[PDB]
Amino acid sequence: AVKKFKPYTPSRRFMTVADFSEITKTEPEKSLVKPLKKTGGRNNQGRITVRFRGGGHKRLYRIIDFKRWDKVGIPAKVAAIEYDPNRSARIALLHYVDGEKRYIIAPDGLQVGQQVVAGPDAPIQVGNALPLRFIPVGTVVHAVELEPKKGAKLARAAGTSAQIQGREGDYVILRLPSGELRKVHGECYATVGAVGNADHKNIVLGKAGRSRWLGRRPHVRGAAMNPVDHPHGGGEGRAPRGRPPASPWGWQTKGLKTRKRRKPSSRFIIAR
Amino acid sequence: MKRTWQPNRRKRAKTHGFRARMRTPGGRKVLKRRRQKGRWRLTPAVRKR
RNA sequence: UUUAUGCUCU
RNA sequence: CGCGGGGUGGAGCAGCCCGGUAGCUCGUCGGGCUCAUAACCCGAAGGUCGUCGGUUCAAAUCCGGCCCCCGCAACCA
RNA sequence: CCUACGGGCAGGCGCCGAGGGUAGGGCCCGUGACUGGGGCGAAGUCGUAACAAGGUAGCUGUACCGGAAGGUGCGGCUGGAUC
RNA sequence: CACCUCGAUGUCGGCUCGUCGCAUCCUGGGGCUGAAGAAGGUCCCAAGGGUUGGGCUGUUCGCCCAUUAAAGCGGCACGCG
RNA sequence: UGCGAAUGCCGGCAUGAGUAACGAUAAAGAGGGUGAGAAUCCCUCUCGCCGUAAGCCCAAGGGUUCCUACGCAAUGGUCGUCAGCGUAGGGUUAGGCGGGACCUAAGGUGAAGCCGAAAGGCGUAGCCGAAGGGCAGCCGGUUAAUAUUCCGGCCCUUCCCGCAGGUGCGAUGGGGGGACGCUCUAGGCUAGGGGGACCGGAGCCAUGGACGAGCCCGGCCAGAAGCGCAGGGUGGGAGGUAGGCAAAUCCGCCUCCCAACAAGCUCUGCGUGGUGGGGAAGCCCGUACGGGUGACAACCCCCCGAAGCCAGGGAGCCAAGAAAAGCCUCUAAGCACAACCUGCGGGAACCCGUACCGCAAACCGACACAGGUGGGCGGGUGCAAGAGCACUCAGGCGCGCGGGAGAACCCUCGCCAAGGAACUCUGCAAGUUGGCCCCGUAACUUCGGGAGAAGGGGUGCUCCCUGGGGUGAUGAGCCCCGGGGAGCCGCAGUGAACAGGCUCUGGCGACUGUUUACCAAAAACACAGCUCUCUGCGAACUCGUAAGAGGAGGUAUAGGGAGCGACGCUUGCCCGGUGCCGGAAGGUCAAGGGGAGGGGUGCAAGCCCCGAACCGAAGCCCCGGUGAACGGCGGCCGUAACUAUAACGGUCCUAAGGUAGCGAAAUUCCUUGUCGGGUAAGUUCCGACCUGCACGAAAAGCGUAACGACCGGAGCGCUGUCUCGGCGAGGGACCCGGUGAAAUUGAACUGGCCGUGAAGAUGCGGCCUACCCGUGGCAGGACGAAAAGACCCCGUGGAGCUUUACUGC
RNA sequence: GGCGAGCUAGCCCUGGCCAGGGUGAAGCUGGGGUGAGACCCAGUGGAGGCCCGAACCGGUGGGGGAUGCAAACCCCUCGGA
RNA sequence: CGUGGUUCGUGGAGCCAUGGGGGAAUCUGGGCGGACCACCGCCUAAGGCUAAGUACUCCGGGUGACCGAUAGCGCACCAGU
Ligand SMILES: [Mg+2]
Ligand SMILES: [Mg+2]
Ligand SMILES: [Mg+2]
Ligand SMILES: [Mg+2]
Ligand SMILES: [Mg+2]
Ligand SMILES: [Mg+2]
Ligand SMILES: [Mg+2]
Ligand SMILES: [Mg+2]
Ligand SMILES: [Mg+2]
Ligand SMILES: [Mg+2]
Ligand SMILES: [Mg+2]
Ligand SMILES: [Mg+2]
Ligand SMILES: [Mg+2]
Ligand SMILES: [Mg+2]
Ligand SMILES: [Mg+2]
Ligand SMILES: [Mg+2]
Ligand SMILES: [Mg+2]
Ligand SMILES: [Mg+2]
Ligand SMILES: [Mg+2]
Ligand SMILES: [Mg+2]
Ligand SMILES: [Mg+2]
Ligand SMILES: [Mg+2]
Ligand SMILES: [Mg+2]
Ligand SMILES: [Mg+2]
Ligand SMILES: [Mg+2]
Ligand SMILES: [Mg+2]
Ligand SMILES: [Mg+2]
Ligand SMILES: [Mg+2]
Ligand SMILES: [Mg+2]
Ligand SMILES: [Mg+2]
Ligand SMILES: [Mg+2]
Ligand SMILES: [Mg+2]
Ligand SMILES: [Mg+2]
Ligand SMILES: [Mg+2]
Ligand SMILES: [Mg+2]
Ligand SMILES: [Mg+2]
Ligand SMILES: [Mg+2]
Ligand SMILES: [Mg+2]
Ligand SMILES: [Mg+2]
Ligand SMILES: [Mg+2]
Ligand SMILES: [Mg+2]
Ligand SMILES: [Mg+2]
Ligand SMILES: [Mg+2]
Ligand SMILES: [Mg+2]
Ligand SMILES: [Mg+2]
Ligand SMILES: [Mg+2]
Ligand SMILES: [Mg+2]
Ligand SMILES: [Mg+2]
Ligand SMILES: [Mg+2]
Ligand SMILES: [Mg+2]
Ligand SMILES: [Mg+2]
Ligand SMILES: [Mg+2]
Ligand SMILES: [Mg+2]
Ligand SMILES: [Mg+2]
Ligand SMILES: [Mg+2]
Ligand SMILES: [Mg+2]
Ligand SMILES: [Mg+2]
Ligand SMILES: [Mg+2]
Ligand SMILES: [Mg+2]
Ligand SMILES: [Mg+2]
Ligand SMILES: [Mg+2]
Ligand SMILES: [Mg+2]
Ligand SMILES: [Mg+2]
Ligand SMILES: [Mg+2]
Ligand SMILES: [Mg+2]
Ligand SMILES: [Mg+2]
Ligand SMILES: [Mg+2]
Ligand SMILES: [Mg+2]
Ligand SMILES: [Mg+2]
Ligand SMILES: [Mg+2]
Ligand SMILES: [Mg+2]
Ligand SMILES: [Mg+2]
Ligand SMILES: [Mg+2]
Ligand SMILES: [Mg+2]
Ligand SMILES: [Mg+2]
Ligand SMILES: [Mg+2]
Ligand SMILES: [Mg+2]
Ligand SMILES: [Mg+2]
Ligand SMILES: [Mg+2]
Ligand SMILES: [Mg+2]
Ligand SMILES: [Mg+2]
Ligand SMILES: [Mg+2]
Ligand SMILES: [Mg+2]
Ligand SMILES: [Mg+2]
Ligand SMILES: [Mg+2]
Ligand SMILES: [Mg+2]
Ligand SMILES: [Mg+2]
Ligand SMILES: [Mg+2]
Ligand SMILES: [Mg+2]
Ligand SMILES: [Mg+2]
Ligand SMILES: [Mg+2]
Ligand SMILES: [Mg+2]
Ligand SMILES: [Mg+2]
Ligand SMILES: [Mg+2]
Ligand SMILES: [Mg+2]
Ligand SMILES: [Mg+2]
Ligand SMILES: [Mg+2]
Ligand SMILES: [Mg+2]
Ligand SMILES: [Mg+2]
Ligand SMILES: [Mg+2]
Ligand SMILES: [Mg+2]
Ligand SMILES: [Mg+2]
Ligand SMILES: [Mg+2]
Ligand SMILES: [Mg+2]
Ligand SMILES: [Mg+2]
Ligand SMILES: [Mg+2]
Ligand SMILES: [Mg+2]
Ligand SMILES: [Mg+2]
Ligand SMILES: [Mg+2]
Ligand SMILES: [Mg+2]
Ligand SMILES: [Mg+2]
Ligand SMILES: [Mg+2]
Ligand SMILES: [Mg+2]
Ligand SMILES: [Mg+2]
Ligand SMILES: [Mg+2]
Ligand SMILES: [Mg+2]
Ligand SMILES: [Mg+2]
Ligand SMILES: [Mg+2]
Ligand SMILES: [Mg+2]
Ligand SMILES: [Mg+2]
Ligand SMILES: [Mg+2]
Ligand SMILES: [Mg+2]
Ligand SMILES: [Mg+2]
Ligand SMILES: [Mg+2]
Ligand SMILES: [Mg+2]
Ligand SMILES: [Mg+2]
Ligand SMILES: [Mg+2]
Ligand SMILES: [Mg+2]
Ligand SMILES: [Mg+2]
Ligand SMILES: [Mg+2]
Ligand SMILES: [Mg+2]
Ligand SMILES: [Mg+2]
Ligand SMILES: [Mg+2]
Ligand SMILES: [Mg+2]
Ligand SMILES: [Mg+2]
Ligand SMILES: [Mg+2]
Ligand SMILES: [Mg+2]
Ligand SMILES: [Mg+2]
Ligand SMILES: [Mg+2]
Ligand SMILES: [Mg+2]
Ligand SMILES: [Mg+2]
Ligand SMILES: [Mg+2]
Ligand SMILES: [Mg+2]
Ligand SMILES: [Mg+2]
Ligand SMILES: [Mg+2]
Ligand SMILES: [Mg+2]
Ligand SMILES: [Mg+2]
Ligand SMILES: [Mg+2]
Ligand SMILES: [Mg+2]
Ligand SMILES: [Mg+2]
Ligand SMILES: [Mg+2]
Ligand SMILES: [Mg+2]
Ligand SMILES: [Mg+2]
Ligand SMILES: [Mg+2]
Ligand SMILES: [Mg+2]
Ligand SMILES: [Mg+2]
Ligand SMILES: [Mg+2]
Ligand SMILES: [Mg+2]
Ligand SMILES: [Mg+2]
Ligand SMILES: [Mg+2]
Ligand SMILES: [Mg+2]
Ligand SMILES: [Mg+2]
Ligand SMILES: [Mg+2]
Ligand SMILES: [Mg+2]
Ligand SMILES: [Mg+2]
Ligand SMILES: [Mg+2]
Ligand SMILES: [Mg+2]
Ligand SMILES: [Mg+2]
Ligand SMILES: [Mg+2]
Ligand SMILES: [Mg+2]
Ligand SMILES: [Mg+2]
Ligand SMILES: [Mg+2]
Ligand SMILES: [Mg+2]
Ligand SMILES: [Mg+2]
Ligand SMILES: [Mg+2]
Ligand SMILES: [Mg+2]
Ligand SMILES: [Mg+2]
Ligand SMILES: [Mg+2]
Ligand SMILES: [Mg+2]
Ligand SMILES: [Mg+2]
Ligand SMILES: [Mg+2]
Ligand SMILES: [Mg+2]
Ligand SMILES: [Mg+2]
Ligand SMILES: [Mg+2]
Ligand SMILES: [Mg+2]
Ligand SMILES: [Mg+2]
Ligand SMILES: [Mg+2]
Ligand SMILES: [Mg+2]
Ligand SMILES: [Mg+2]
Ligand SMILES: [Mg+2]
Ligand SMILES: [Mg+2]
Ligand SMILES: [Mg+2]
Ligand SMILES: [Mg+2]
Ligand SMILES: [Mg+2]
Ligand SMILES: [Mg+2]
Ligand SMILES: [Mg+2]
Ligand SMILES: [Mg+2]
Ligand SMILES: [Mg+2]
Ligand SMILES: [Mg+2]
Ligand SMILES: [Mg+2]
Ligand SMILES: [Mg+2]
Ligand SMILES: [Mg+2]
Ligand SMILES: [Mg+2]
Ligand SMILES: [Mg+2]
Ligand SMILES: [Mg+2]
Ligand SMILES: [Mg+2]
Ligand SMILES: [Mg+2]
Ligand SMILES: [Mg+2]
Ligand SMILES: [Mg+2]
Ligand SMILES: [Mg+2]
Ligand SMILES: [Mg+2]
Ligand SMILES: [Mg+2]
Ligand SMILES: [Mg+2]
Ligand SMILES: [Mg+2]
Ligand SMILES: [Mg+2]
Ligand SMILES: [Mg+2]
Ligand SMILES: [Mg+2]
Ligand SMILES: [Mg+2]
Ligand SMILES: [Mg+2]
Ligand SMILES: [Mg+2]
Ligand SMILES: [Mg+2]
Ligand SMILES: [Mg+2]
Ligand SMILES: [Mg+2]
Ligand SMILES: [Mg+2]
Ligand SMILES: [Mg+2]
Ligand SMILES: [Mg+2]
Ligand SMILES: [Mg+2]
Ligand SMILES: [Mg+2]
Ligand SMILES: [Mg+2]
Ligand SMILES: [Mg+2]
Ligand SMILES: [Mg+2]
Ligand SMILES: [Mg+2]
Ligand SMILES: [Mg+2]
Ligand SMILES: [Mg+2]
Ligand SMILES: [Mg+2]
Ligand SMILES: [Mg+2]
Ligand SMILES: [Mg+2]
Ligand SMILES: [Mg+2]
Ligand SMILES: [Mg+2]
Ligand SMILES: [Mg+2]
Ligand SMILES: [Mg+2]
Ligand SMILES: [Mg+2]
Ligand SMILES: [Mg+2]
Ligand SMILES: [Mg+2]
Ligand SMILES: [Mg+2]
Ligand SMILES: [Mg+2]
Ligand SMILES: [Mg+2]
Ligand SMILES: [Mg+2]
Ligand SMILES: [Mg+2]
Ligand SMILES: [Mg+2]
Ligand SMILES: [Mg+2]
Ligand SMILES: [Mg+2]
Ligand SMILES: [Mg+2]
């Protein structure tokens, strides 16, 4: 669910928080397998290269396991489900029979205390990782690799997933969370199930400050600027765009496509 | 009201110090210039211990 | 597959 | 009194560049279909082209003055 | 003050108290620029929605739309004519 | 019109403080009346003094309320920063 | 090579002028002393001001300002005999305080490596980097000036060596730990404080009373082991093991078995502790201060009590809260007559800082400048509390010109008959209201609010009765919340100080918040939230020549761009033009390919030139799509049985002709539209109408409770705003002594009127008036000062900005 | 071509600060309620870009200052806390 | 093909240089004499060094129809203070 508040202040009236009942003995995280210190910095070497960032709560980085072939065959028990501030999804601490501990992005359903495993073997149930080629066509899946052995990249956002649609050569055909139909190599690992914490999309920040906590500084409209600053600056009492709506740097921002045309990747795609 | 000069001995050496001047080619010319002029002090005098 | 309408009181 | 566009059968529009003949829809009139009206069908009438002057062989048309119509302008002060 | 004085009376203070005052509520009646529909009214305007299968069967709850009656969608009723 | 002023002559209105003109708003004095009286009209003399308080608007001005003997018009760098 | 002008340059000296001013209105007076000289230096007494400071202690910064002697030319806004000033001499003492022979953070640097014309830019490890982590000293005494530094007492750290005991020792490597948020919080303590009839103490009895359980003063500090109280940390065995980049017996994981509890084992805090040390008032001396005594001082009970300690305590919550070393454990090479561990003993223990100022006369502001400057302490009484307010301790100050006088005028204050907004652009300003307890409280509403709504009553002191809590006993005392009854006094009881004026109704913005440092705080920005669009991840996008980096150690519930801007109800039609999106055709199209065909020169082989068809991308053309893409959303004429008006019609054009809802409005020109409401009167205000110059739906449309130092209209309250002023206070103005500027200044022997003049005359004409010179005052003129007009134009002057201007990158 | 973020703006790392009072969200417990619920009532609890108000951060209105104490100050008033 | 250099700014544009593509030969070889061809001549590219004559004046000296303390160097003087 999602937590609501009686309006005992404005903003608290619309404010809505995440449900943390799914969260098992978190609080203190697992200092070992993560965390590392997280270098919080809003610009590159010198200059701001992404506007409107900075501030917001300090964070410890949980170094999660986005490649599971690392431990083929070795099963493991799910010890806890934890809060991770560095992603929308929740994380699951799992103890391997090895005695090795690793975090995984907690899939929807994944219960505390169940066994998990990865490999060409691997029962087709929730939490288990397999090379795409060995997953029954039609199953939903998450944390997919885009190229073999390069680590998961796709469907890692809270509530996201991907469907295996068919096979074609050493490639299988996924339908990515974006809706794009893509061919991915069969050797690429995926893990069965959707991501979970899917109520995520339904929280309401409620106030300006709430955005400040997440590290988002106020965003100012070109419309409020001067010509020096933005295509939309200037006028003299409000103003339509007076030209095709543009970004501070001049390019159009309503329709104009941006994907590089001649791109090797193009040969493996087929949708929106 | 708070004026511009807010002395800080580290700031001063870290900024116009001799070593700072020698790292940058632009700084090495400041010393070149200052020396050629016969300046008595090639660098802001600073102290502390 | 082209039509709509018929002033007032007896 | 700045600039631009206009004024043509009863209504609303063309025709004006480039000269020489005024067209469209509606309406009006006469006849038909209907018990009857309208619709519908067959016919016909009707404009000197705001105005005075000028140009030409010839002026709605090109040129000038006057009277009306519409639009725009009247800023630094 | 009078005494038939461990008294009474006058007088004094106190409670409540008609009402007056101040402040805020409730109900009801009249009235108000303007505005909504309604009823009624011998011979006004626009159409034709319904009654015959009404010339798109009708009616219906709801929804959108339209000068107007209405039209259309969805589902419902027969209180629909026709072999 | 463009004559002094652009190495600067601060621009409306209000307030304050006035002062002057008379083409007189009131008060004084007159002639004429289509002046019975009372009350007016119109013109002449007259500048001594007086010439209200409010509502509206930044307003000047003006409309309005209540009065008044009257609620005068102007000039003074549209008097006066 | 000749100066009078350049708002010329450098310098000197003038004018204003003995004028303004002498820098917070906390405040002064006298006696004595010193001295050539004293309001200004010293001392005494009286008075006043600070006291969450204007007292005290740190960090910056400053750098002799520190202490003392001898000095007053200058510096000191006056004076100085004094000084933060001149001369000289002295003064800063550390194994434990801070920093370094420790750690890491952002960042910086940077073997490897990558990139760049050169300069140079990146960058893994490593190294540097601190107000973070780590680490051993507490109480007194002493100097003119330093002290956790010297001294005294008690107490600890590390290094080296050596004995003894013990163990597989051994690391830069593995593991543990260090180790972490915000809010609220428990128990027990400590600092701190109040009281005491108890303990110690010089003295005091005034002025009517008091020889009193009187008054006045003080009743502690530090301390090892041991011990006691409170609390933090922690399970103990065994087997298995494939993970923790080698190896571990360690950690991790699975299974057994015992504890379940601090029980124990530890580590802190507090108490006690051998001992050591401090120790008032007052009186006597001497200051320029401090010293003697009080003393053989006392040294104790009760109460209040932290935000500090036990500390890694506990609970709740979402935004999910450094690192590394010290440290412990594990093992590796190696070495195990090593080594490491424990205990004792002896020895060894370096560099830098240390004065003084430090909310300020010593720091930042040219000044002994009413400004600015981070952390700690910051006592008492009363007032509901408090760091608030008043008065006060300690301590520190009266602010470096004074003395008089009692005008206008100014500033800052106090009061005011009657009236009570009549003031004015506006109640601007000032008033009123004002704390706490109680009673009570509407529309509307998003059910929270609106609410401190509004409006009221109570408030002191005395005696009596009386209920609970804390600590103690289940008690007394001391604290802490109260409850009831009878009285007392004044004009007045939150008696002084600190403490909302209220209501009604519009506009804009939802809200808290943000902004033009120094004329705008707002209806502007931001904001949650809605939509569009781009982005499949070496993402898009941004910075960079690049390497590289941000995005992000993120992944479509994510990230970038854009507009809108809580929320409610909604957001209509046009794709013709522009943009974007799609379109394997067709048209055009550059280099290049291709060369029919022609040309120059050769005796020629040849060399060398042009050059048609044709094949050649993107782009444009062309065909479609697209509105929360740029954008746009008509005109004339007629018509109903009173008139009017026109549901209706005709016609012209369009890509389509503005829907809902609003509407003289933040928009309405005519305009103070018309009508209604408010007022005695209303250019504004509120409600309507619609003839909308020139509203209208995400440059959103129409509403909306709550909120606002926003802007408008009205009323109650109350007033010096006003009728309309008056009196009074203090700081100035004035006079006297001391010090003593400024802009400005062609030179001046500088009057009025009417004329004249480059058109506004002290300076010309005529007349008028007028003895010479000041002081206090007002501001009409010197087209007064100031700034080489900010407006305007001019210059083939400049700069910011725009675009379907040109040309480039 | 160099010098500047010791002022100011933003961000990164590490610390510190916010008297006192008021309002009383969720949750919890208990009770009622039901077939079971929703839910209602108490008490507990202690949420919030919540309220009043010092420090602290501000700079709303007015007055003063205008060769100033001050090249942005002082007083009163006011905003956040 | 793209550019630079030369007086040569695409010009009839050679020559020298060279970022890109293609790519030889060794005396009967190659370059040049201003597109190109012939003829006639000049010279031997893709390795390197080389005194002197030339430029300057921190420094020492000698001279001046050069200055003489507002001049002359910024500095005649403990001034790049
Ligand atoms: Mg860097
Ligand atoms: Mg850098
Ligand atoms: Mg969302
Ligand atoms: Mg924005
Ligand atoms: Mg702007
Ligand atoms: Mg800029
Ligand atoms: Mg631009
Ligand atoms: Mg624009
Ligand atoms: Mg506009
Ligand atoms: Mg500050
Ligand atoms: Mg300076
Ligand atoms: Mg420093
Ligand atoms: Mg700094
Ligand atoms: Mg020297
Ligand atoms: Mg009909
Ligand atoms: Mg009939
Ligand atoms: Mg009829
Ligand atoms: Mg009849
Ligand atoms: Mg026409
Ligand atoms: Mg016509
Ligand atoms: Mg034509
Ligand atoms: Mg006809
Ligand atoms: Mg006919
Ligand atoms: Mg004509
Ligand atoms: Mg004619
Ligand atoms: Mg203009
Ligand atoms: Mg009564
Ligand atoms: Mg009564
Ligand atoms: Mg009533
Ligand atoms: Mg009616
Ligand atoms: Mg009729
Ligand atoms: Mg009828
Ligand atoms: Mg019909
Ligand atoms: Mg029908
Ligand atoms: Mg029908
Ligand atoms: Mg029917
Ligand atoms: Mg219609
Ligand atoms: Mg149906
Ligand atoms: Mg002129
Ligand atoms: Mg002329
Ligand atoms: Mg002048
Ligand atoms: Mg002037
Ligand atoms: Mg007359
Ligand atoms: Mg008279
Ligand atoms: Mg008479
Ligand atoms: Mg007269
Ligand atoms: Mg007004
Ligand atoms: Mg007017
Ligand atoms: Mg009047
Ligand atoms: Mg005039
Ligand atoms: Mg004037
Ligand atoms: Mg003025
Ligand atoms: Mg004026
Ligand atoms: Mg001259
Ligand atoms: Mg001169
Ligand atoms: Mg004077
Ligand atoms: Mg004077
Ligand atoms: Mg004076
Ligand atoms: Mg003074
Ligand atoms: Mg004496
Ligand atoms: Mg003597
Ligand atoms: Mg004295
Ligand atoms: Mg004396
Ligand atoms: Mg004095
Ligand atoms: Mg220092
Ligand atoms: Mg000195
Ligand atoms: Mg001294
Ligand atoms: Mg002296
Ligand atoms: Mg002297
Ligand atoms: Mg002196
Ligand atoms: Mg001074
Ligand atoms: Mg002397
Ligand atoms: Mg001295
Ligand atoms: Mg020591
Ligand atoms: Mg110290
Ligand atoms: Mg140290
Ligand atoms: Mg050493
Ligand atoms: Mg280091
Ligand atoms: Mg570097
Ligand atoms: Mg380098
Ligand atoms: Mg170091
Ligand atoms: Mg440190
Ligand atoms: Mg430290
Ligand atoms: Mg230490
Ligand atoms: Mg100690
Ligand atoms: Mg000292
Ligand atoms: Mg000491
Ligand atoms: Mg010692
Ligand atoms: Mg070790
Ligand atoms: Mg901690
Ligand atoms: Mg406690
Ligand atoms: Mg103590
Ligand atoms: Mg005694
Ligand atoms: Mg006596
Ligand atoms: Mg006695
Ligand atoms: Mg005592
Ligand atoms: Mg005591
Ligand atoms: Mg004590
Ligand atoms: Mg003790
Ligand atoms: Mg165990
Ligand atoms: Mg074992
Ligand atoms: Mg191993
Ligand atoms: Mg102890
Ligand atoms: Mg002890
Ligand atoms: Mg003793
Ligand atoms: Mg003593
Ligand atoms: Mg606190
Ligand atoms: Mg703690
Ligand atoms: Mg804790
Ligand atoms: Mg290290
Ligand atoms: Mg060992
Ligand atoms: Mg070995
Ligand atoms: Mg030892
Ligand atoms: Mg020693
Ligand atoms: Mg010291
Ligand atoms: Mg001092
Ligand atoms: Mg000090
Ligand atoms: Mg201060
Ligand atoms: Mg301080
Ligand atoms: Mg001091
Ligand atoms: Mg002073
Ligand atoms: Mg000061
Ligand atoms: Mg100073
Ligand atoms: Mg200030
Ligand atoms: Mg401060
Ligand atoms: Mg106190
Ligand atoms: Mg108290
Ligand atoms: Mg009392
Ligand atoms: Mg209080
Ligand atoms: Mg305190
Ligand atoms: Mg205070
Ligand atoms: Mg004192
Ligand atoms: Mg003074
Ligand atoms: Mg009195
Ligand atoms: Mg009065
Ligand atoms: Mg009175
Ligand atoms: Mg009244
Ligand atoms: Mg008035
Ligand atoms: Mg008025
Ligand atoms: Mg105003
Ligand atoms: Mg008003
Ligand atoms: Mg006010
Ligand atoms: Mg109540
Ligand atoms: Mg309200
Ligand atoms: Mg309430
Ligand atoms: Mg009240
Ligand atoms: Mg009251
Ligand atoms: Mg009362
Ligand atoms: Mg009393
Ligand atoms: Mg008790
Ligand atoms: Mg206690
Ligand atoms: Mg008791
Ligand atoms: Mg009071
Ligand atoms: Mg008060
Ligand atoms: Mg209050
Ligand atoms: Mg706002
Ligand atoms: Mg709105
Ligand atoms: Mg605000
Ligand atoms: Mg600000
Ligand atoms: Mg400003
Ligand atoms: Mg500015
Ligand atoms: Mg201002
Ligand atoms: Mg504000
Ligand atoms: Mg960069
Ligand atoms: Mg780039
Ligand atoms: Mg790149
Ligand atoms: Mg990256
Ligand atoms: Mg990253
Ligand atoms: Mg907006
Ligand atoms: Mg349409
Ligand atoms: Mg379109
Ligand atoms: Mg289209
Ligand atoms: Mg289009
Ligand atoms: Mg296209
Ligand atoms: Mg084609
Ligand atoms: Mg070609
Ligand atoms: Mg070719
Ligand atoms: Mg030939
Ligand atoms: Mg093409
Ligand atoms: Mg097509
Ligand atoms: Mg729209
Ligand atoms: Mg258009
Ligand atoms: Mg039409
Ligand atoms: Mg009509
Ligand atoms: Mg009619
Ligand atoms: Mg179309
Ligand atoms: Mg319109
Ligand atoms: Mg429409
Ligand atoms: Mg109106
Ligand atoms: Mg408008
Ligand atoms: Mg009325
Ligand atoms: Mg009226
Ligand atoms: Mg107004
Ligand atoms: Mg209105
Ligand atoms: Mg609009
Ligand atoms: Mg729009
Ligand atoms: Mg809006
Ligand atoms: Mg509105
Ligand atoms: Mg405001
Ligand atoms: Mg007054
Ligand atoms: Mg006085
Ligand atoms: Mg004097
Ligand atoms: Mg004249
Ligand atoms: Mg004159
Ligand atoms: Mg003369
Ligand atoms: Mg003359
Ligand atoms: Mg004269
Ligand atoms: Mg003469
Ligand atoms: Mg004179
Ligand atoms: Mg005078
Ligand atoms: Mg004057
Ligand atoms: Mg004056
Ligand atoms: Mg000029
Ligand atoms: Mg110009
Ligand atoms: Mg130009
Ligand atoms: Mg540069
Ligand atoms: Mg800075
Ligand atoms: Mg504090
Ligand atoms: Mg319950
Ligand atoms: Mg129950
Ligand atoms: Mg409570
Ligand atoms: Mg509750
Ligand atoms: Mg708050
Ligand atoms: Mg507030
Ligand atoms: Mg507040
Ligand atoms: Mg202010
Ligand atoms: Mg302001
Ligand atoms: Mg102001
Ligand atoms: Mg002011
Ligand atoms: Mg003034
Ligand atoms: Mg070439
Ligand atoms: Mg060239
Ligand atoms: Mg050319
Ligand atoms: Mg040429
Ligand atoms: Mg050439
Ligand atoms: Mg050649
Ligand atoms: Mg060449
Ligand atoms: Mg080449
Ligand atoms: Mg040859
Ligand atoms: Mg040659
Ligand atoms: Mg030749
Ligand atoms: Mg060629
Ligand atoms: Mg040659
Ligand atoms: Mg050679
Ligand atoms: Mg050579
Ligand atoms: Mg020489
Ligand atoms: Mg000579
Ligand atoms: Mg000289
Ligand atoms: Mg000289
Ligand atoms: Mg001389
Ligand atoms: Mg020289
Ligand atoms: Mg010189
Ligand atoms: Mg020298």
